[PDB]
Amino acid sequence: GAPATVTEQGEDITSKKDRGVLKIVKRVGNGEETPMIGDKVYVHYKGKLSNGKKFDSSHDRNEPFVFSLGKGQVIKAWDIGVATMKKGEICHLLCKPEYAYGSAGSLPKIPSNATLFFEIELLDFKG
Repeated sequence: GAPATVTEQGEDITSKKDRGVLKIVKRVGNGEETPMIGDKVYVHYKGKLSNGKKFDSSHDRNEPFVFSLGKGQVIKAWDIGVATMKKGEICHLLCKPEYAYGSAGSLPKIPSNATLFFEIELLDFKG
């Protein structure tokens, strides 16, 4: 499935090159610009545990997820991953626990030491 395909074929976009955040571009975005640190970014996402269990989607309530890029308002994997995206891009990200919810997890949805999969669409970004 999607998660396994990222495991086998995803690009390692961590600076440490520890396979903590693995990426596949699924739809190419617009031009060359990526968001700046501090930008307001608007995304749609579909989130699963690595075993395929859906835990959330912004589409269920048609409500884009909004955050300030690089501010730690989201899991490290999103600060890293979304910074690499162009407007209109869809990617798949696979996120080791060290770049997500670590040993604590986020119960009830996210167990301790969970690797998470996301399909993310970068809808827009603003200053």
